[PDB]
Amino acid sequence: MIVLFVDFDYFYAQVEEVLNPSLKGKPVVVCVFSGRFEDSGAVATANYEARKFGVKAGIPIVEAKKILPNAVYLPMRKEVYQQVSSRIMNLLREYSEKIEIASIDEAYLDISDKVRDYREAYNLGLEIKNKILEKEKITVTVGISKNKVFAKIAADMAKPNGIKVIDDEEVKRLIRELDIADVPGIGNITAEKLKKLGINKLVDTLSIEFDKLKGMIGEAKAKYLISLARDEYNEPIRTRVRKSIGRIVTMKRNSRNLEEIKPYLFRAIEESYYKLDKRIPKAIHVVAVTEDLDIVSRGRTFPHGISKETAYSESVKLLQKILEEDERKIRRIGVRFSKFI
DNA sequence: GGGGGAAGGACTA
DNA sequence: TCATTAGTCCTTCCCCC
Ligand SMILES: Nc1ncnc2c1ncn2[C@H]1CC[C@@H](COP(=O)(O)OP(=O)(O)O)O1
Ligand SMILES: [Ca+2]
Ligand SMILES: [Mg+2]
Repeated sequence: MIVLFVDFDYFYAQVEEVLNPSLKGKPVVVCVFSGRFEDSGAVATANYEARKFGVKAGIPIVEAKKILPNAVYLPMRKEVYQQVSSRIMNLLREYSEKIEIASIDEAYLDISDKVRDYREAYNLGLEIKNKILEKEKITVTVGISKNKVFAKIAADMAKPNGIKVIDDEEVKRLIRELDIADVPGIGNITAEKLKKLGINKLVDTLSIEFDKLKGMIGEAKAKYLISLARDEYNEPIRTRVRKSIGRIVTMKRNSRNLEEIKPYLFRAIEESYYKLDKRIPKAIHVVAVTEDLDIVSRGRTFPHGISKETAYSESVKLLQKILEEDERKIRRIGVRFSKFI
């Protein structure tokens, strides 16, 4: 198999630069303003001029401003980025029928039936990068390899505005030399448990007793890492179908007062229903982020679709369960709908 | 023993 | 007054066959 992965560069910030070219070359920070206080919220993404200085996805907006007080700070306009993304995803459909849209700015294309080798794969990558630049003036990074994982790693290595092929020989080299924390699916918690076992490279999972690996990181992650290390990882590119749709908002102030929480919960339901657009969910979950930042949730599955009115009444009973079973104050509240008919 | 659900846990972008 | 938003797959605990 030959997989070609496309990863749009610093996407939300790049879209803002396309819509306002005077922003080019300047640090641009796209933020999720929570409304609690002046600049409360976090950075969704920043362009590379901003990242060079440490301003990146995830940090508090107030911290970003301490580092780059004069950067351009813009509020996230998700619908705009989603419309631009949808147009780019339609351009990709022309290069393969087998495409897995992984997120708003990533797609995997199985081009095995389209090219004969990596030289042709690389040329198709350039064609794709050019097509997207021509139509939308958006740069992207292409990663190419024998499976999804390494195609993604190739993109991580080459972004931004790059293209890279990780051939069979390099895959073998990476299995020996790539820091295992850089393998997709291995976050800080798993990376720490692996460091602690002396596992710093994929190759190392082949010499540890399987049960010892599994006991520390779980059966699925152990089998995953071992299959990559044996160069036997096989996961097909498959059309993705959304399995859940939801909305979670931040409250002005923390609370565990039902009447004070309701308006936020109801606004989350209204927005979620708008997003469902014709999809009819059989399940609803109320999700709360507590003051200390833990996530708590309660849900219910019905034998039939949930009308908006049933969503309103059931969300209140589920929120009560959360309040009745957890004594902490709530910071963010929302709903998630799933099990579509 | 293990299918299936609810809720938490990690991780991703 | 640091700490968003959204979605996916896995683990754990429990009921149940
Ligand atoms: N921490 C985050 N919170 C919210 N959105 C995020 C976060 N991290 C990434 N994203 C979203 C926003 C832009 C979209 C793609 O990200 P971007 O292209 O900037 O990532 P990268 O440069 O790593 O490719 O993913
Ligand atoms: Ca990207
Ligand atoms: Mg990592």
